Amino acid sequence: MNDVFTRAIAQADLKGSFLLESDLDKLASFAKEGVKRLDAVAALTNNAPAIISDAAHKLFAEQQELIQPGGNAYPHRRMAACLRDMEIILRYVSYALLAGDASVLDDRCLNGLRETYNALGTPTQSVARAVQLMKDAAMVHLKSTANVTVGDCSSLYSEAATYFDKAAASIA
Amino acid sequence: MNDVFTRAIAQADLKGSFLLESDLDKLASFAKEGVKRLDAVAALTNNAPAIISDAAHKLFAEQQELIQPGGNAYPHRRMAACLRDMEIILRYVSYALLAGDASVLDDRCLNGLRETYNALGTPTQSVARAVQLMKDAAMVHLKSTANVTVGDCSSLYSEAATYFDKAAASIA
Amino acid sequence: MNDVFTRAIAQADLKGSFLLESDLDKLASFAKEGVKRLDAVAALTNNAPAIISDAAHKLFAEQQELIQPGGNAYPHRRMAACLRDMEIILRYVSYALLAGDASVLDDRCLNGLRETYNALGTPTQSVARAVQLMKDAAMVHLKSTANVTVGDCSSLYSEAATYFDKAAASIA
Amino acid sequence: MNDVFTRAIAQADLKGSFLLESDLDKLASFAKEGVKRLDAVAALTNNAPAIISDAAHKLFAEQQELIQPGGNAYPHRRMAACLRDMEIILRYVSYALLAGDASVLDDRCLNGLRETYNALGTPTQSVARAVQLMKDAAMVHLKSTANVTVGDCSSLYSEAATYFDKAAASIA
Amino acid sequence: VTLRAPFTEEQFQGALYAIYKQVFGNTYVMESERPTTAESQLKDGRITVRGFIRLLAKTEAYKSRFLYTTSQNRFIELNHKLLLGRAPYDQAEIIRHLDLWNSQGYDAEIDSYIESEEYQEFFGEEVVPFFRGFKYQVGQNPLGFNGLVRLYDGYAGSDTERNQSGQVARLTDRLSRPVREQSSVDRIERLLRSYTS
Amino acid sequence: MSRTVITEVIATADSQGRFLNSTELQAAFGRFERAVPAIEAARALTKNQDALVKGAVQAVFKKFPYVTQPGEKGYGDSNQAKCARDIGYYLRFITYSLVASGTGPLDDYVIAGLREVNRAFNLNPLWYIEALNYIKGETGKLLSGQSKTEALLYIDHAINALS
Amino acid sequence: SRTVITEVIATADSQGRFLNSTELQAAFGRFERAVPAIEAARALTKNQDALVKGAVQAVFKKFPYVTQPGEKGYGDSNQAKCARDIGYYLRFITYSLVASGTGPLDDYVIAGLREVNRAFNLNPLWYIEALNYIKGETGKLLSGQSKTEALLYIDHAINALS
Amino acid sequence: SRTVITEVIATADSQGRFLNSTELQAAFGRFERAVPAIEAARALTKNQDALVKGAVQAVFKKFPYVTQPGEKGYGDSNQAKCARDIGYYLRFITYSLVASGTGPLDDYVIAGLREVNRAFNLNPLWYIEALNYIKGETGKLLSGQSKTEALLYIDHAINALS
Amino acid sequence: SRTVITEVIATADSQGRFLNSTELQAAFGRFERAVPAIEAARALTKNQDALVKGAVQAVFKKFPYVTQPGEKGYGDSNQAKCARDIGYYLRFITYSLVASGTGPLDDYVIAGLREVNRAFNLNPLWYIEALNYIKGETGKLLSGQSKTEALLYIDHAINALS
Ligand SMILES: CCC1=C(C)/C(=C/C2=NC(=C\c3[nH]c(/C=C4\NC(=O)[C@H](C)[C@H]4CC)c(C)c3CCC(=O)O)/C(CCC(=O)O)=C2C)NC1=O
Ligand SMILES: CCC1=C(C)/C(=C/C2=NC(=C\c3[nH]c(/C=C4\NC(=O)[C@H](C)[C@H]4CC)c(C)c3CCC(=O)O)/C(CCC(=O)O)=C2C)NC1=O
Ligand SMILES: CCC1=C(C)/C(=C/C2=NC(=C\c3[nH]c(/C=C4\NC(=O)[C@H](C)[C@H]4CC)c(C)c3CCC(=O)O)/C(CCC(=O)O)=C2C)NC1=O
Ligand SMILES: CCC1=C(C)/C(=C/C2=NC(=C\c3[nH]c(/C=C4\NC(=O)[C@H](C)[C@H]4CC)c(C)c3CCC(=O)O)/C(CCC(=O)O)=C2C)NC1=O
Ligand SMILES: CCC1=C(C)/C(=C/C2=NC(=C\c3[nH]c(/C=C4\NC(=O)[C@H](C)[C@H]4CC)c(C)c3CCC(=O)O)/C(CCC(=O)O)=C2C)NC1=O
Ligand SMILES: CCC1=C(C)/C(=C/C2=NC(=C\c3[nH]c(/C=C4\NC(=O)[C@H](C)[C@H]4CC)c(C)c3CCC(=O)O)/C(CCC(=O)O)=C2C)NC1=O
Ligand SMILES: CCC1=C(C)/C(=C/C2=NC(=C\c3[nH]c(/C=C4\NC(=O)[C@H](C)[C@H]4CC)c(C)c3CCC(=O)O)/C(CCC(=O)O)=C2C)NC1=O
Ligand SMILES: CCC1=C(C)/C(=C/C2=NC(=C\c3[nH]c(/C=C4\NC(=O)[C@H](C)[C@H]4CC)c(C)c3CCC(=O)O)/C(CCC(=O)O)=C2C)NC1=O
Ligand SMILES: CCC1=C(C)/C(=C/C2=NC(=C\c3[nH]c(/C=C4\NC(=O)[C@H](C)[C@H]4CC)c(C)c3CCC(=O)O)/C(CCC(=O)O)=C2C)NC1=O
Ligand SMILES: CCC1=C(C)/C(=C/C2=NC(=C\c3[nH]c(/C=C4\NC(=O)[C@H](C)[C@H]4CC)c(C)c3CCC(=O)O)/C(CCC(=O)O)=C2C)NC1=O
Ligand SMILES: CCC1=C(C)/C(=C/C2=NC(=C\c3[nH]c(/C=C4\NC(=O)[C@H](C)[C@H]4CC)c(C)c3CCC(=O)O)/C(CCC(=O)O)=C2C)NC1=O
Repeated sequence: MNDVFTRAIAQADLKGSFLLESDLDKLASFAKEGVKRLDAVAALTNNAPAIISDAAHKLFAEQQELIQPGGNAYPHRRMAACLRDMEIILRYVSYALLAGDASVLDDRCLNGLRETYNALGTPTQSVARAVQLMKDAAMVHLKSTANVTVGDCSSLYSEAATYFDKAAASIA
Repeated sequence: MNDVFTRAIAQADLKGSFLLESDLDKLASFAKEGVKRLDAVAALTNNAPAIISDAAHKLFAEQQELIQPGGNAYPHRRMAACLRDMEIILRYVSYALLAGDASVLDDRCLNGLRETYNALGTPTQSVARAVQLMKDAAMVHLKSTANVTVGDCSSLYSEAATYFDKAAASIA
Repeated sequence: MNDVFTRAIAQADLKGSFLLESDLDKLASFAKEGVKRLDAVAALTNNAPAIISDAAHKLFAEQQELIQPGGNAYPHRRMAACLRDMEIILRYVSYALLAGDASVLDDRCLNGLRETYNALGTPTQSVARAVQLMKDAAMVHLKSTANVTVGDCSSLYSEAATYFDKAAASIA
Repeated sequence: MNDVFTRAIAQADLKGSFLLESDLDKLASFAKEGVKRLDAVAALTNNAPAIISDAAHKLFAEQQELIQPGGNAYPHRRMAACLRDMEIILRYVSYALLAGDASVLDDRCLNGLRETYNALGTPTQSVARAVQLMKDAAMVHLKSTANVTVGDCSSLYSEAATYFDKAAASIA
Repeated sequence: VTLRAPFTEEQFQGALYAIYKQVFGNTYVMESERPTTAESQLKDGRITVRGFIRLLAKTEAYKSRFLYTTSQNRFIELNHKLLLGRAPYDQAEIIRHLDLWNSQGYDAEIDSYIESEEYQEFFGEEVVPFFRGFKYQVGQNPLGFNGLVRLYDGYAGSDTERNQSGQVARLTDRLSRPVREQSSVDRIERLLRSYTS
Repeated sequence: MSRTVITEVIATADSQGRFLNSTELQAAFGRFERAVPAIEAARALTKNQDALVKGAVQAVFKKFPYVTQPGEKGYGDSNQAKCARDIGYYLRFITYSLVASGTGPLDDYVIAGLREVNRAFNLNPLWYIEALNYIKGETGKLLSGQSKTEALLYIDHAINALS
Repeated sequence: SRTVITEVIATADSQGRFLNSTELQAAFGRFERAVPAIEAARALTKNQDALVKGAVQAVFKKFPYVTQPGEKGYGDSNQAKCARDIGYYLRFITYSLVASGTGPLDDYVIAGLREVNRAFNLNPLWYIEALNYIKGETGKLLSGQSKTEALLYIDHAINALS
Repeated sequence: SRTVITEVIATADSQGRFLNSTELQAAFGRFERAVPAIEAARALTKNQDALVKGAVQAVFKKFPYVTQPGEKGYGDSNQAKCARDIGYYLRFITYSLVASGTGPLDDYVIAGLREVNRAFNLNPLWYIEALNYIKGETGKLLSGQSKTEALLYIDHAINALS
Repeated sequence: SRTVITEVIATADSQGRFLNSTELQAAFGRFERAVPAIEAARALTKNQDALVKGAVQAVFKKFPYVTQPGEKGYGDSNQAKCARDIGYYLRFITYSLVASGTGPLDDYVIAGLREVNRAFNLNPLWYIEALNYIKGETGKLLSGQSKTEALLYIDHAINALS
């Protein structure tokens, strides 16, 4: 897939020129912040089952019309599918965070899922609140400096925010 | 109990440094456009009875079981508790709006209100929907351009929306 | 608290109904045997020191362990506590007798008692046995036929036995 | 809250017995050594400000991180709280030294101390370190031969040391 | 800790220490916060210990420690525990005090404690409040004693605003259920019909 | 926590930590012997669901005709339907207060927080006062003796609270 | 803390009501005076070092007995610590200017000032001297509204120390 | 009564300390707001005769059934009381305006108003809509800051009646 | 869905023949056992509510420690949910009886139970003793081949939960 460095090289080929010094400047900034990036992604991985669990809690408390019969989560196989869906979407957005480039999100996650859910009868709006509850749960763990040196990751925090904003506007 | 200025001073003391020039610039911008915010807060203050009445009307329209016998707002005492609770939530929404900070809301009001409503068997979804109806009525009353000079307030609209969303999310 | 009239009103209201004719029949019955209930309550009120002292004598007869040095009721400051606990439980039993429901007994007396005694280190089986001995020593004063009209009252003795049993089972 | 006399009395009353002549001899020896005990208590009391200031200086020399931003003892309020805590601890060790028994410590000084510190986030090892510095500073003043007659008080020095160790162990 | 009006200079500081330890909890109160005019007025008896405690309740330090950082539930519990010595017994007290505050201000909310008959009887004009729920006080629930045990976690401990708990409510969960769960048995099947629908 | 004579006497004896002495037995016995007319009036009203609710809503419309016309509260079929529901509530709580022989149910179920709920939906108290005056009129003829006295006493208490 | 906005919110919260006209007018006056205050904050931010040192030598000059060995002034760490303290007061005065309320001072320095001063045998007079130097220096550094706005917090701190 | 100056002196007196920055500068803000409020008071003073009749006629037309015989609005003495009472409100509006605070208005109308209206069976909606008419009329009499300050005071009054 | 008729029809379709003795013989067996199983399910419906509520009480009598305030089992809506879930378990058991195939359990609850329990920390053993309670009652409430097959289906339900 096309990471942020891959995107820089691809645009360089598109203009057919060498890297500017400013290009290497942003790329060095990304490399130096990669440590904070790794701390963030570890925060994602450690709490991921917990995060998906309580996010599902807020979702189903927020929306009771689905677990009850006649809902596309009722027959409890759809439990498995739904939980796997949150798991995999958080996994891909973690991939996007680690890479720092939302391209892999676009390709492996959200190329064509809209038609998928509509042809499956799933109301994507529910999925949109699902992913925003996902960010609501995750940002707490991201701010958690437990066993890690404290520091500013407002850049990373906003980056993850826009990541889930992409996910929301996408699936919506 | 903090406003944005006291938050900035808190981060400055955490670092132990003077307030940096970017912080001072954004705080000066906050103060400059604060006359937007004062007028929006005044609109909320002088319209609040209307928002409360409208939230009650639509809320009990969507869920009439709350006024059915044994419904958890049936007697006049629980109706008074419902109206008083929505009024209080709106009060701290306006306090957060003026302060530009969601610290007063979350600390003073939203710290245990979920457990308060759980301990009394109150359906927190009804309270959350009441908060959402209040935000809708508040936006309707914030578009009011009478007796005032016309301008842009999309920052204030986003602030009010995110404060009401903070309330309706912390409740449940 | 809830006596039998307010209790019946509660079950009538929570189901959104008036009081059915049968309900009025039972409760008017309760009213007419009210004078017998008053006699029983007066018997419990006037013979209170006798019931308490008889239960105390018996209780410290089987378990001398309490009144030995190192026993709970030893230091002569805990004996007054024992006697005052007996007075309180007898008083609440007579309250539940006059009212007609264990609402008084289960609200103002029993909800937080077993763990209170666990906190103090007091044995709760001994308190349960004290209440059982009080039930014994109180039926005989309750069945006394002197200076009062004569009639069948087995309902009141059954009911008072139930209240003493409920207090003992709560504490035990 | 028990001195040594009341402690012997209590463990006598557990046996339901009179105080043995051995315990009488022990408490008579304690009462005879009470002059040494009083002089040690006075030496601690008079030199309370010197000991607290000296311990504070050594603590903030060997440990600086408290007083830079983000540290526990930064503002004037937290420095005042630190000095107040150390003064209270020294006061309670003087109390225990007079009583001859550590009852006052566990009853009042350390009753909810460690929980308080783990709540407020105070580094408990730092508090133990401050208590150790007070130990070191206080033995110097206790051993002050000036103005008092000469006699072996090594038992009292050991007892005060054990009191300081007990406070340190409870806090940590 | 009483204050006989002809009292002398010493133990006025003792009464002050007792008051600032009771009203504010074991939280430290820097003499940048002591209302000196109130203490001077109390010195000659222009106000009693009850009026002085009324003032300390209505200072900005008491509010800062207890009102601003906490919900109203924790505020009611703390008012009871500090200006009365006992945990609240039932939700009726909490509802009454919350509505009274909401409708009439912090001033009237505190006056409901200070000039109540319980304060007149147990302490009166000239006795510093103390924790009394540990003994059986006439006409209590067994929840009053349990609540005072729950709020009072230790002699060293205190009810401090500056804490990572955020000074959350210790007792409203404890106090809540008994009055308002007798209707649980029916709300059960109402929720069942809501769910199975 | 409804408040009826037994409940206040148990509460006042519990507050003082004493057994029930002679005075509250006085109250209890008088109240028990008074129960019979109360229950008679309560069941009499209970039979009379429809006559009283319908007469009250018609008398409200008669006394406040301007409410009936569109652009006001009274307009809308379901509106007057649940106005009849409100009148049924009031009648039900009058019967409850008769049965309990105390204002406990009336207070705790209507009168507590009544002004706020009236103002915040903008309900005119005189509406319900006129309805209760009609109920005065109906219980003037339906009942008799002590039962009439109790029923009117409770209804005037409700009016006093509303009016 | 306790700003103008924060004090208005506290008053309208404890009293359990909304914000009326007068509280909004107080907020409006605060918003008006914010810009001179932010200008003064910028000015004192830029000249932090000069003010800190000038105050340090001013204090050592007013009480020359402090410097020589055997007392507080002697010791390189001690003078560096003097500089740290004077910078602390300067930073908190800038903070009060930014917030347009005496909040940060009362929170960070005044609350606990006397007890820490007496515990370490520090002297207020040293800090009144340094604050007087900062007063004089900002007298020429600033002009107009921001002048008196900064002077007001300077002599508030001086009153607190005195 | 209550002004901004009153809360200044009180919240400086309850704490038992001299006047610090915040309350003096809030008084300053009141001082800017003072004189334009005084010209607004002039404007509402010149038009009292028109406004009393406008308010009473507003009461008459918006509520027809009050005007019919046997009701609160019918009666020459009743209407004279209406005019006198609305004049009383408007004079208190002028008092509060010149005071820069609702103080005189508060302690002459608001504090415990509702039981007074309830005793004589006097509805508050009458006065709510009459003050709404006065809002509309002062909206055209004044513009800008004076209109805002008059509108806020009438809004505070109607909130009291509400 | 899944049931003996449907496995037969699929393994004759995807295999591409016409049916012979074995499968139609199985169909004979199913169509004959229908009456026992169907009346058994009828009885289960006839006694369901006692089953569910006593199952809740049975869980608590075996798991009282899960019920106290402060842990998962505490909660009113929690309780309603408990009864709800065990209701579906009984319900799908009835469907299994009706279908005379383990299908409905497989399709709905046996499909993906393990991971949703791991997501929500739901101990299956709970549901296991609830079903043990259920079988204890159905031993008496049902007889003969009907109790046999019902026990078989609920046993396989446990084996899934196991
Ligand atoms: C296995 C891959 C890997 C990880 C996970 C990793 C974490 C990591 N983060 C570090 C520093 C750090 N880590 C963080 C990030 C954290 N602090 C912020 O407050 C956030 C809450 C949070 C990020 C979301 C920061 C800010 C630093 C300080 C380094 C700097 O000055 O930029 C360090 C150096 C010091 C230490 O041992 O802690 C490590 C090893 N290093 C690795 O090789
Ligand atoms: C348990 C005791 C109790 C009572 C009695 C009670 C009455 C009550 N009055 C209400 C408002 C109302 N009440 C009325 C009744 C009026 N309509 C006119 O025709 C009549 C003159 C008059 C009645 C005879 C109306 C129309 C509303 C709706 C007002 C609104 O929604 O804006 C509502 C809100 C219901 C809804 O919005 O649909 C209730 C429940 N509430 C309680 O808790
Ligand atoms: C001062 C800050 C603050 C507030 C205002 C607060 C709200 C609050 N609401 C409560 C009860 C209540 N809350 C409500 C309102 C909800 N119930 C229904 O579902 C409505 C639809 C819904 C309204 C949106 C009701 C009806 C009660 C009464 C329950 C009862 O009496 O048992 C209680 C417990 C006792 C009482 O006050 O009645 C609190 C403390 N908590 C706080 O810390
Ligand atoms: C006494 C209490 C008080 C009030 C009542 C108040 C309203 C108020 N808003 C103002 C500015 C303003 N206020 C608004 C906002 C309004 N226009 C938009 O359409 C919004 C829908 C709407 C409210 C959100 C705008 C656009 C301005 C002028 C632009 C600016 O100030 O930069 C002004 C000054 C007018 C000027 O700068 O010439 C006042 C007095 N301010 C106060 O301190
Ligand atoms: C209103 C309802 C209510 C009840 C019933 C109640 C019981 C109660 N009994 C207590 C003490 C006590 N109670 C006892 C009695 C037990 N010891 C022996 O085993 C006896 C067999 C047995 C008596 C039946 C003793 C010995 C104490 C003293 C415990 C101590 O001081 O260490 C205490 C602790 C307060 C005190 O020291 O007086 C309570 C709260 N409290 C209430 O609020
Ligand atoms: C001030 C409080 C008060 C009391 C105490 C009271 C007692 C009382 N008991 C009565 C009858 C009675 N009293 C009793 C009670 C006794 N008979 C049973 O054998 C038991 C020995 C015992 C009850 C367990 C009974 C059974 C009646 C007959 C009532 C009936 O026919 O239903 C009567 C009616 C005729 C009379 O004797 O004057 C009164 C007034 N009345 C009061 O106002
Ligand atoms: C029974 C007598 C008693 C004790 C023992 C006691 C300890 C105590 N210390 C406290 C605060 C404190 N105590 C310290 C002391 C620490 N600072 C450094 O770390 C040092 C190593 C260490 C001192 C040895 C600090 C920094 C605080 C304030 C922490 C905060 O509020 O965040 C508090 C919280 C009260 C408040 O809100 O101010 C208590 C209860 N209090 C009492 O009434
Ligand atoms: C104002 C209240 C007061 C106090 C507190 C007091 C203490 C006191 N110290 C005394 C002498 C003494 N003081 C000490 C203690 C010292 N020995 C050294 O090693 C240590 C530095 C130090 C103790 C750590 C000793 C050992 C004696 C001799 C008395 C004896 O041996 O019993 C004596 C007896 C006089 C004598 O025998 O010379 C008393 C009563 N007297 C008072 O009037
Ligand atoms: C709000 C921020 C804050 C302040 C303001 C503060 C005051 C403060 N100043 C200190 C040291 C000191 N500061 C001075 C200053 C003097 N030196 C010369 O004599 C001059 C005349 C004069 C400088 C104007 C000195 C001598 C000490 C050493 C005190 C000692 O160790 O005995 C200390 C003890 C150790 C330390 O914290 O560094 C405190 C607590 N503490 C804080 O956390
Ligand atoms: C100092 C300030 C002051 C105020 C605010 C005030 C209002 C006021 N109006 C009153 C009577 C009255 N007020 C009115 C006017 C109302 N009824 C209808 O006619 C109209 C719809 C409506 C006018 C908008 C009427 C008719 C009365 C006579 C009592 C009655 O008819 O019930 C009364 C009772 C005593 C009296 O004045 O005679 C007061 C206090 N009076 C004052 O002295
Ligand atoms: C038809 C197939 C089906 C299955 C398999 C199913 C499992 C299931 N269990 C749930 C909740 C739950 N179910 C349980 C387990 C029960 N409660 C515990 O107290 C008892 C030990 C136990 C009953 C004996 C628990 C603990 C939760 C979590 C409740 C929550 O946290 O919200 C939820 C929804 C989350 C919620 O809104 O709470 C599902 C979907 N639901 C189904 O419709």
